[PDB]
Amino acid sequence: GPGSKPFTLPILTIGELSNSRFPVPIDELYTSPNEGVIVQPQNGRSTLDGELLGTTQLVPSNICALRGRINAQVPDDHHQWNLQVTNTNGTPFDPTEDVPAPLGTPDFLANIYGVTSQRNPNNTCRAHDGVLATWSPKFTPKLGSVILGTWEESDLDLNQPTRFTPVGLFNTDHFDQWALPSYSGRLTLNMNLAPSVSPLFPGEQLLFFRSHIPLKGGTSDGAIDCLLPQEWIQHFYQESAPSPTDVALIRYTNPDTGRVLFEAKLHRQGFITVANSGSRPIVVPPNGYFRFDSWVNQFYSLAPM
Ligand SMILES: C[C@H](CCC(=O)NCCS(=O)(=O)O)[C@H]1CC[C@H]2[C@@H]3[C@H](O)C[C@@H]4C[C@H](O)CC[C@]4(C)[C@H]3CC[C@]12C
Repeated sequence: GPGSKPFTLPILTIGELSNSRFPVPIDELYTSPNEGVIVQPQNGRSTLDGELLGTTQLVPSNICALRGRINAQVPDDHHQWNLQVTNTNGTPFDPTEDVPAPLGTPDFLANIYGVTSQRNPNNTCRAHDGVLATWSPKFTPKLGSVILGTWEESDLDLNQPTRFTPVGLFNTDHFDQWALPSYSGRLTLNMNLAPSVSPLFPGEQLLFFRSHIPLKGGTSDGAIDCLLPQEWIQHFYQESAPSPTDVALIRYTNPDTGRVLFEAKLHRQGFITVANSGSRPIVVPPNGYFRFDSWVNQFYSLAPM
């Protein structure tokens, strides 16, 4: 009946899923206590009924991308360029909109390696590799501007359409996947944030969809953990199915036999918990996927993984 459209998950195996916090495929499922850290990502956030939260948007190639025009080079460091940002879909950025930053803006501290490209009205073009430092005092996307750094010191034009394509980490300096940038810079609080998430029942931990992103030099697992894959967010946005309780019970199922491997709790706020203790990667059957079973409550006791 009206108000009771059945909730569903898309039929997608792990090799058919994308990270919602960096534009790469999912590599594995992962669980960890993250004891003492506040888990509050702003990309990859949606309710189960299809309301996108934080800085989350639908287009996979706009995750961690920037668009705008360069108004000036920094006089005393010609490696630095001031980018006046627009939205990644091309529309002007309205700082009065009730979001933390332009949709798709990176949600973690890092030196992000990527490429800055331009095309002029006469179709002359240029591109140069470089670094987006999301920890810099000049990373102020909510105010409309960020700094780009490049090895190139001359061949970028002012007042021409510009895009930043992210590739990975440049190095590990300042890298912390759970530390949010200060979107308006020094001494100013972030606004309109999606809330932090945590397990709320003893014996449970968050379950993440993990990718190991590229690193240009150094030592790191490159781990970026998202709460929901991008395809699930895209599915819920189209379906708009109401949530009648706080938690959907989901089961990882092999479709050819019906055998169920393990179960988990999918919370209406858009994250997963499992009964497990300790940090561990999981291996799933390549042909399996999560399926909706029933609606339960916050206090339902799961079978341990
Ligand atoms: C402009 C960026 C942030 C600088 C910053 O805010 N520093 C802090 C100033 S304060 O002490 O807080 O006042 C810096 C951080 C990393 C820098 C880059 C990296 O060091 C790698 C590259 C090094 C090359 O010598 C120049 C280009 C190269 C690509 C740099 C350009 C400028 C970057 C991108």
